[PDB]
Amino acid sequence: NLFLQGYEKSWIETEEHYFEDKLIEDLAKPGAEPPEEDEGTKRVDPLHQLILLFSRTALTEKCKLEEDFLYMAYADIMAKSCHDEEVKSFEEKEMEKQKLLYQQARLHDRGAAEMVLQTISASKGETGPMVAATLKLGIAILNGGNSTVQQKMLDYLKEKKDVGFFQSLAGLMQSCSVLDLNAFERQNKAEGLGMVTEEGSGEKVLQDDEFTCDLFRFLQLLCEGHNSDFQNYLRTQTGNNTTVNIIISTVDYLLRVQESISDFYWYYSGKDVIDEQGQRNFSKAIQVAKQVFNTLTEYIQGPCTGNQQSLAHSRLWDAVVGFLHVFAHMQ
Amino acid sequence: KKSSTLQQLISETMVRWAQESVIEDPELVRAMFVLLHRQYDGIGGLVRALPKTYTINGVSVEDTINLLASLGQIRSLLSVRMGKEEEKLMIRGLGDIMNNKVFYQHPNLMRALGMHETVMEVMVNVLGGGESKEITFPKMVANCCRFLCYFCRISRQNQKAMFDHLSYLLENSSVGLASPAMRGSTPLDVAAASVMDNNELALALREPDLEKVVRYLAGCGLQSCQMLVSKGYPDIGWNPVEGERYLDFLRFAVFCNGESVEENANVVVRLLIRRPECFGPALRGEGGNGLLAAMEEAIKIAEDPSRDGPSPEEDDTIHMGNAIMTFYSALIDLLGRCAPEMHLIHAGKGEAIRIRSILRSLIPLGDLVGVISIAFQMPTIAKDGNVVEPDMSAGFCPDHKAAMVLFLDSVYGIEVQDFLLHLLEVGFLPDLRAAASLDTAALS
Amino acid sequence: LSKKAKASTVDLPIESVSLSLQDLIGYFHPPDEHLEHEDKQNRLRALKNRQNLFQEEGMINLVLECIDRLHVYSSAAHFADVAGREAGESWKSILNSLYELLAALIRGNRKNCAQFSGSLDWLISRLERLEASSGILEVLHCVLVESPEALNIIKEGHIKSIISLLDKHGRNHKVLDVLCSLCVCHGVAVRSNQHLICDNLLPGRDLLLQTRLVNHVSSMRPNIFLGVSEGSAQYKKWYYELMVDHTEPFVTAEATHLRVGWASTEGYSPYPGGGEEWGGNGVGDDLFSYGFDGLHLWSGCIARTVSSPNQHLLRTDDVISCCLDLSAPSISFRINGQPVQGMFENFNIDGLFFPVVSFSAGIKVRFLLGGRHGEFKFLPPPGYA
Amino acid sequence: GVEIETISPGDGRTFPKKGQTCVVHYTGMLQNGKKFDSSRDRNKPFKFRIGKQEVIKGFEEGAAQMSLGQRAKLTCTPDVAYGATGHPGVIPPNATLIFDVELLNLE
Amino acid sequence: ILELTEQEELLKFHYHTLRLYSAVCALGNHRVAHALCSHVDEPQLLYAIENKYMPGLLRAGYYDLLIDIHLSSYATARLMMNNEYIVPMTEETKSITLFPDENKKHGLPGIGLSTSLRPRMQFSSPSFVSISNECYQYSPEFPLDILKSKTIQMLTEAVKEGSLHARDPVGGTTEFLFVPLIKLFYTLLIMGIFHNEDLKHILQLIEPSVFKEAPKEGLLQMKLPEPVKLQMCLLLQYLCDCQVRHRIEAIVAFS
Repeated sequence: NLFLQGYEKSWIETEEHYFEDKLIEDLAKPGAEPPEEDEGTKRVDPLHQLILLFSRTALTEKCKLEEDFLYMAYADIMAKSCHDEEVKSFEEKEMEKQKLLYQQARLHDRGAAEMVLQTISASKGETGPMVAATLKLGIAILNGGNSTVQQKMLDYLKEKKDVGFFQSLAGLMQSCSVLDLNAFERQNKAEGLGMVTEEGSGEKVLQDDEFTCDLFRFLQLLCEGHNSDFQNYLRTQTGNNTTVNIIISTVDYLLRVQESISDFYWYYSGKDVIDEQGQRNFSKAIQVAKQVFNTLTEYIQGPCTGNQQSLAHSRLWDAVVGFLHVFAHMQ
Repeated sequence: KKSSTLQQLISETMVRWAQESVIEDPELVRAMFVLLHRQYDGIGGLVRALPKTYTINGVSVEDTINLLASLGQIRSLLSVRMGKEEEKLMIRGLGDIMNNKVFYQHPNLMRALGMHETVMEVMVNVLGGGESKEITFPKMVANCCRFLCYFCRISRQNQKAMFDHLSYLLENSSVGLASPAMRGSTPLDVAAASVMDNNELALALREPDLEKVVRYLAGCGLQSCQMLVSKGYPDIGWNPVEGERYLDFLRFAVFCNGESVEENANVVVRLLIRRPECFGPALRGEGGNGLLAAMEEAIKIAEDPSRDGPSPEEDDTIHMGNAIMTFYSALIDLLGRCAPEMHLIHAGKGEAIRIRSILRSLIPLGDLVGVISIAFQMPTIAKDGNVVEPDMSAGFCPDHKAAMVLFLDSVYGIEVQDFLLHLLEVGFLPDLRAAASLDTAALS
Repeated sequence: LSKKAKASTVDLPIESVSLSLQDLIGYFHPPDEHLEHEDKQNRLRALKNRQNLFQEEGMINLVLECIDRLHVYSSAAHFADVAGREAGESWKSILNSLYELLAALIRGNRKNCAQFSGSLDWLISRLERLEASSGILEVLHCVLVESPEALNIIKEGHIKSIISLLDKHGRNHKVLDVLCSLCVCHGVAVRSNQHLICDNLLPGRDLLLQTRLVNHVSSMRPNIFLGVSEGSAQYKKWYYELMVDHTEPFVTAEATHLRVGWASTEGYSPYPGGGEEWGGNGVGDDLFSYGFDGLHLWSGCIARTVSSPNQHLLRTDDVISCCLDLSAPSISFRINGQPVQGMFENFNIDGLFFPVVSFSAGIKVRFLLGGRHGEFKFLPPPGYA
Repeated sequence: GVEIETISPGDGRTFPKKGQTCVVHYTGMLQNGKKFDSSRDRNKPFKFRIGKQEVIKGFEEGAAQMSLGQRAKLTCTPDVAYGATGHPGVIPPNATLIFDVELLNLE
Repeated sequence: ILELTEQEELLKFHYHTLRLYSAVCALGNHRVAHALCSHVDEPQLLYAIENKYMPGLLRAGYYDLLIDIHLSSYATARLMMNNEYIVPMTEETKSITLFPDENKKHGLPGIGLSTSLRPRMQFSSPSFVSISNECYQYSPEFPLDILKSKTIQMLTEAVKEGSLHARDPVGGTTEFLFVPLIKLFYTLLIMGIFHNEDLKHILQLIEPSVFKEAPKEGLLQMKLPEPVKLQMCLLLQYLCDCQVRHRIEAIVAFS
């Protein structure tokens, strides 16, 4: 029994075969259309049918986003079918860019952007693996600053007047986690007592840094390329009944993560050496804060004067002061 | 070409159907794409199957078959509305499993089969049915809680698995607290077993759960027991019976493997001092008499039949003097276990010094000395020769003074010969003398 | 009107109530199926919001009060006598509209169906009333489909009332649907409801259609027509025999059918009278045929046990002698030469008679009609031809 | 309280003895003629060992009065049948039961 | 009962009556199933299953009634135990290998030595002369060999006939012809009554080329309706489950 469990953990799980691109290519193919010679309105292909199923499930009214292994697996497959990824030639880089554009077109020509927006809206601000997969798929289809995907997303949001999408975004920001000295110290006490960590890293400290980075990277990719439309819509949604200031939500989360980073600084200031676990926690928190700073920079570059004024009147300066203290001492 | 394989055949068939027609049935679309993903995720099938794979030797086959049959009956009874017949059937099934040897010898098999999840589902169904009103089928809740307590006690991994259900059990902690002999058959008992003597889970305990427990304790200390006053007990202003249960859960939360968990102890002390009504009428801190006075009033209540009984083992008759005694004893025991360590005191930690000072302010030394000095009732020999033995469940017991001594040693400590000799003269020596006098053949 | 105030004094907004009930039903109409998914979901959301607001303002109780106060009158004529003849015309339509409005208010809404559980008992009490039976059934069906808590309240009396509705109103499949909803709700079975419905509906075998496997029965006859009439050349006494060369008692799970005797036509048509052309009916299963099966005399689909020496069901090597006498109407039988002390008599003799044998599968029989068509094994009774 | 009529005769000598198993084919009808049970439908001979209260006592002694190889009609009144309670779901209360019973074997 | 093709009201009421029978016997109510065995007996069930002129609604209702009275309890028990693999360590268990021979070709799914523990299949004899109550455990008996033979024969006939797209499918529609038959088939396969040659003939019916043992056109190639496609999806799901179980047992044997 011990061998069975260890074998499952060490060999079966570590087995990796790559099939996502081929499967998506197979699903995007029409089947013998001139042979059935209907020559009417073109039928939606299997990939389009699958995306339509996911979109309909997201659009169905529910009190909670139901966990769906099918949606998770196929969102992961579609996300991995896009990236497909020393120095390279200009021709090689351009071919890579065109290949990525074609792979993203395979999905966003069949409703993928609308599906991810609908899933985020139906999340209703509750974090989970569904939302993580949706954000990863959105990042996969938005990598490189896809102007067509951005335009489709904005057009869908403006047409549907989806206040729920922005409310869910704000809820996800509020639910995003930060560094936890209480959990870190309890973990250190447990290690000192000597109990074996049943989880690989005791990852409870900074619960979902990958999810936080994915969320803020999706927000940055919405505005990538100095997209004035999103970098104004995220601040204020003109045609909607209610408005959520995504810029202010982002700066609030930046303030929180800065406070947590300062907490770890103050904890480790007296000690001569930083433990490996603490150093890993600093690395993850610094990565999250870096992503947040990049998201704010994407918010305000291509000068968006509304976003600039909002950040100037927000609590950005307190976070910057704390970061300056932390930098000047940890340097 | 010929598929030569079920996997290739299924992949081709699903793709061909999907491109042949626009499927109008969402269930059909879902089944098709689930099957296709299964064909392309043959590794995932093993990833899901090996954790639910368990091997046994030949000698355990019959017992495993019987256990699986009982588990199948219990699982099938999830699909029917709970009634008297279903209650009897699941009680029999849980008893059969609990009497099966494979249950004890293979805890990993039970956890893989997810028995705790099934029994928790049943308990959730029973409690949610009439959660607001009186609990229908309390005997199912008792049996399920007893099964989950045994499951926790089998192994630490079972205890860790049951620990994930702590929030629900704490929300349902007040199901059968007032009923005696329901001891060890309550969701609070299950929650206590999910943490008992497990340092990792005691440390994983977080502040909101302790706040829930402290809120329940404050409610018990502020209001009387509605069911007890409906069954005739005099309407005192508080609920020692439930207060003692919550104090016991907090004791298990703060004390683990003979050593105090300092984080939980500090948090519980802070919450208790923020809600001072958790300490009971004597230690309310506004117009209340001392702990010794509370013990003496409880003595008078216990030896007064009218104030003790409902007046229309415990059964309906919960002895209220003993209940008050046990509540105060449990509170003092919990505080003594929450007291900080002497090595921390010597090192001079401000938090430890502050907590010890808070406990000293709560409990005067004279109260502890007097309660220890309180004398016991003694088993006597009647003129016939038969032993006239008092019912200890309705009177003062040595465990109360044991808690007294625990608090006195942990918080105050004995460090001066004058105090040591005074305490020995007043409280300890009479007890040793009485125990020595109880050394006759019949009275021992 | 109940307090007996003058009909002209107090006013009933009958037309306004009818129009408002129609408008409310249209307002709570569920979305159509052919619409796009997004529009359908929006319509469903709006309908749920309307239902929630109506429930929070307590409109269901008001509709129930209106229904209760309309139910104090047993008929439209009674309401017309009390309140005016136009109100009598509108009474039944208003009751139907009120029940439809209640069903639309609570349909598909779990909270509303759960809150209707307390009044569920009051609803069932008027199932027997023909003016409200259908609406009460629809409301009950919606409540039972949506709310398990309301299903928990249904008891033996309510189930028996529903079964009595089946018993008194005929075969209505909506009642069966209601019983199915009582049996199973949201994939959870109610053992009490299942047992009650079983024990109170099945054993009677008087309401539900009953099914059974029946052996096909065929009849064979000679092309002989015997009759009696005033001033006719027909003889009146006839005799024939049947010999059972082989018979298998149980070819199938149902007993093998083998009956022998006489049958009569309707009037002077050559067709046998008053019987099914095909099916499981044989000789003696109508009032035109007269049969013997070894133990019973059969007529009018009724059997009568008749005694004979060593009486037994017709078996191998049995010779049955059938005698018909139309002078005084009589049909008599002899088994293996012994008389059978039972007779058919005083039957209709206005039609033509003929020998007949009815049988299921698994027989070999032989007609012995006398002369060159089968030698008799026994001497015919005197006078018989 | 059981009335027996012969349909097809048996040997007339061999009868069920105490501590013996009767193997039969029976078809059960309600008094109105509606069939409710039959071993021939299931194609399995019904076996019962006499004297140990396995079957309804009407069927019991009515079979006990039968010879080997015999076919008979057994009329059982409700007192020897399920009686006032009936059998839930199949037999109504106070029902007279007619059984077409053939003793195949004694073992 | 074949006239209910033209009496509509009687047809509707009797179909809902069959649905009520299924509802009252639903989810393991063995006492009610035994009671229903008196009202709808085994010869009636077999005749309704086999008859080709049966009205479609009644045919579906009687297939459902047969499954619910005699088959659903054990089918559901085996389905609950499906995704769990308790493999005793016996010599039989040590015998299993991944592939039947050196030519590493997959064996026919479901065929081969299987040693993982499964629920015990037990049935009770319906008998209203008997006064014992033990029969109220376990579902009532049914002839499973006869049911298997009839299911295989009618499935072969349906595969041959519906491939011609005949204008007179049994029950009136291709759905009425195939959905109940394939449902009863899938229930029997879930219970695992099929063994060896029966399962080989079945796999050839599903797909002759792929399941050829080491012209004919199987079910998967017949342009099926959507409910039939859903049932075939369930069937292929069970076949994949069988392959997974064989893999698990062989892994234990090697381990």
